[PDB]
Amino acid sequence: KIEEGKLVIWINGDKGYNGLAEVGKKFEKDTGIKVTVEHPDKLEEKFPQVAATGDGPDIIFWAHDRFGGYAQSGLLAEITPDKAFQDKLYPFTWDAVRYNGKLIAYPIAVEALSLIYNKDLLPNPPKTWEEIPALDKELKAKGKSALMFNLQEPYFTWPLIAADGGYAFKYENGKYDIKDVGVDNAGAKAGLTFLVDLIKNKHMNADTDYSIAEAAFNKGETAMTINGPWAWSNIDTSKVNYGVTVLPTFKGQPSKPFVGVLSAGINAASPNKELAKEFLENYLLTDEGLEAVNKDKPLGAVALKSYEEELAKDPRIAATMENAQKGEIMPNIPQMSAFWYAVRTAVINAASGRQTVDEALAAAQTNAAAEFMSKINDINDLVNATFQVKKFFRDTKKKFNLNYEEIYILNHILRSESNEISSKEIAKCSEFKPYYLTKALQKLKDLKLLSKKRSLQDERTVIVYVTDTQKANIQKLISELEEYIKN
Amino acid sequence: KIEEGKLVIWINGDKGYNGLAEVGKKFEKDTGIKVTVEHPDKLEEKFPQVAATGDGPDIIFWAHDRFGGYAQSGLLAEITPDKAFQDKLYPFTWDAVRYNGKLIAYPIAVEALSLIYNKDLLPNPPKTWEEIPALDKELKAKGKSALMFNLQEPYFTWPLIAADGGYAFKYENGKYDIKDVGVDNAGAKAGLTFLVDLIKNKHMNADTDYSIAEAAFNKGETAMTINGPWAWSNIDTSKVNYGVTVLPTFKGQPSKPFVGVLSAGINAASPNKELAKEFLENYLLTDEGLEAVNKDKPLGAVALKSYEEELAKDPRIAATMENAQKGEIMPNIPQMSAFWYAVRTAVINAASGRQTVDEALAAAQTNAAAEFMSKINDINDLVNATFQVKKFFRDTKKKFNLNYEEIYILNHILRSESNEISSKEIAKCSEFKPYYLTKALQKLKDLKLLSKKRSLQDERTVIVYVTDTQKANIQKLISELEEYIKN
Ligand SMILES: OC[C@H]1O[C@H](O)[C@H](O)[C@@H](O)[C@@H]1O
Ligand SMILES: OC[C@H]1O[C@H](O)[C@H](O)[C@@H](O)[C@@H]1O
Ligand SMILES: OC[C@H]1O[C@H](O)[C@H](O)[C@@H](O)[C@@H]1O
Ligand SMILES: OC[C@H]1O[C@H](O)[C@H](O)[C@@H](O)[C@@H]1O
Repeated sequence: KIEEGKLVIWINGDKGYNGLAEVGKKFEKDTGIKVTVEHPDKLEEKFPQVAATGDGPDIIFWAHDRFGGYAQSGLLAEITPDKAFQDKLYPFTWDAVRYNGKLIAYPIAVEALSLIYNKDLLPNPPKTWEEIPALDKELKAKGKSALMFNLQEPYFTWPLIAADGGYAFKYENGKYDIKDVGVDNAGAKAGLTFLVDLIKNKHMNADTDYSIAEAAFNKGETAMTINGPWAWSNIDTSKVNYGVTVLPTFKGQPSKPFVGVLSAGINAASPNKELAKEFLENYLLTDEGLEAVNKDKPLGAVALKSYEEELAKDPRIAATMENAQKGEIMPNIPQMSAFWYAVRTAVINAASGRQTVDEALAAAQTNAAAEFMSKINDINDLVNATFQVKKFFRDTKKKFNLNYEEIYILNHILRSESNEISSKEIAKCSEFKPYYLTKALQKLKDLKLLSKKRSLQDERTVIVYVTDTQKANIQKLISELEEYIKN
Repeated sequence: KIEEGKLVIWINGDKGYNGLAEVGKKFEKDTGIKVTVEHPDKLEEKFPQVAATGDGPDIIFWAHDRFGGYAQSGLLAEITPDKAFQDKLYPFTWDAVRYNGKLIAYPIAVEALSLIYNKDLLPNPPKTWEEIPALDKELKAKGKSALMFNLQEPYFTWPLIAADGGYAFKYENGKYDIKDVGVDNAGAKAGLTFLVDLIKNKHMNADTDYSIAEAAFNKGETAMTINGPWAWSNIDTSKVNYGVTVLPTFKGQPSKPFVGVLSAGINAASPNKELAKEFLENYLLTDEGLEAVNKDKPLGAVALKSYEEELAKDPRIAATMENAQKGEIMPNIPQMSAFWYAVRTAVINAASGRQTVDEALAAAQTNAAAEFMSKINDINDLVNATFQVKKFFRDTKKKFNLNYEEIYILNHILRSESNEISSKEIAKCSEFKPYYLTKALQKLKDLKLLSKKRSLQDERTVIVYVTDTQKANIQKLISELEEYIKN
């Protein structure tokens, strides 16, 4: 029940929701339809839950990295702006909101973690991470602290782990090899071990967090923090003489902050799509609209060309956009949430002292690439799960005589970047039986949708190939038999 | 990973955590083991999440109403204080922390919403709710507001809905009929409709909240608020001439504030149980310990007899304890969280204006009497689930040849209040096959743990009976084969 006739927006708490609300009112003024902004807590996780139910906001705002998995689940409506309109925005921002050839959300503003310091407490910010353990005892001297940033969310500690070779999922020919996870490499271990030690040497504690670090900096207690545009508002009225700049380099390399494109996705459930499209296209993505929000909180380097040729003047923005370039754009693929988790754990677990970086990261690597996030804790959850499963198949037995192994495959395929997979992949993943695996690939082959599958080269591992129109029919079928459980 | 050798406590933010921390230090002094208190935000919901994972605090503090569902899930350790000790506390407080014959948490202090007003702005508090819409325009006159209390959490608006016949789950022969939900009755509709209108007539707005109302009162802007002992601290330094008293009566009946027993449950996962038990029994539940915290924030009518014979002197306490009596003790049963939800929704939805009390409550009644569970949304969740299941059995095939149907039963039994169940129960619940159901009961019977099962009276709906030592072995087995799915 999304309730027609109005817009409900979900935007994160550290952002211009009051500003966006202004946009929403100008809309109501002209349109006549009301818009109400809300900043649920943890809307990124809450969205897929309530949105799977067919409820939730009409529009959800968040970094483009979550939208891949949303669109995947079917939570997001496909946006179809004409070419003229797309021209008002930077080609690379649409790219971030493009998933499997479709545009899933509107890009709003580019975000990158900048380095912010207190010029009255250090008119000269260090340009490296190694020349800091020292700068801490010098400022720890006059009763202060060198650095203080959020150590709870891996979005902040990633730049350091990334800098020297840490990476999400290897990238190459336009695709991401979700199997190739770079978080347990030398470069990754390096930056983390450093962060770990910065703590061991009482320079900063494992429990620092956004709230803590933000005050600590705005109240002069710390010489510098690590944050983005949205945080400038507070520092502004906290009227401190601060500067935004390049993230210190590690082992010589710059910090590679994952970059996020704050985008607005329209709920697939929503019954107000034409309205949301009109709000975002005609109202929000206009100079007024964007500045309206920028006033409340900094959007950073907006995606809207026109207005960005104003924000660009600002050295803060140019600083953001500089850090941006040095970092990589966040993948929008579904396996991202799994990535963020693996990392969150690893960091917290090793900064605390429960694990040695090696451990934290070896587990982290495994977790980041695991195909499944196990949702079963109690045997009651087991029973719960078993009941659900058992029910599912029995209901689809007649029509769709698709057994588990089969369903598993079609799914593994649909959630795949590649149009060609090997019996090895599908075998390593899923404790399957060579007997059923093969019988299953066959079972689907015999069906005009599994597309060709054919003897490996090396042999003993048949390659599974799926067309483009093939992968289109596997989708239409899943969406079809997915009605038997989606409720 | 709970980390042995220390205590981590989770207590709600509006309470004596600094005071509790003092207790924790006296402990560390004598013991040598450290204790760190923390007030996560929304620990009541966050606990079951992180605690299901096998992580979380060693000790969790909260109103006894949540503990039923915690113990249910298996999150809570069973506390076994000797009789002599139990004598130091009021028999009724142990009753609140007793679930299915076991003691799940230590009772700490009784809590009830009192009525607090500003004597300098009204030395005479109204004694009814009807004689208030008026008292608002008289104080709204000299630039003030009559009432201002939290309208977001249904814990505050319940007293009014309860007063005239609103009730959670009907109670009678010592049991709660979770099917009999009294929130859509006449008495319920009445009090809500009143609250609704108090807003319509611009006496108070639908968005008031703890924060807002608390300042509004402490800053003299409002003549009275609705709150409990923990809020007296702020009003104290806010040095206002306030008084704590009886909640105005509605339609003639007193306000029935759900009463909560702040209890301390020990995490079932925790590896420090003997220590937590020692902390709570030997340190926290002593006169010093309790007053240490009472200083920080008022506990209200403590459960510890000795110290309560001091607090009882205070007219505030006697006011609390008076309101308490007029209200009912909150049920500790699992269906409580579902209750709190249904109500939260209904209230907010109808106070806002989105729904007419009728609607809000009819939905609320339905919701309060529902069950909830990870239902699987995506076929990817299906695959996810199937993989988990399939794996589980294969791992327990050798050691524990317990098939699904069997596991299902032992679980249904363990999560049962009764020590006797009928083939009907286990049959209606679980689309089971009469063939397997029976074969399964048999399979377990043949095992020395399913206890007796024997021909019904009525039909051949065989009655399943489990000892007391029987239900103890079914538990030890589940905990045993439950290691195969831990994460
Ligand atoms: O906590 C990390 C998050 O911080 C802010 O919300 C950023 O806008 C968002 O892109 C990022 O994902
Ligand atoms: O640090 C973890 C977080 O980083 C960024 O905020 C991502 O946008 C978000 O998805 C993730 O949870
Ligand atoms: O908001 C409701 C809560 O208020 C206070 O924290 C009470 O101590 C607690 O018993 C209750 O659950
Ligand atoms: O209003 C809802 C809340 O009411 C009381 O405070 C309960 O103790 C708490 O568990 C519940 O969530």
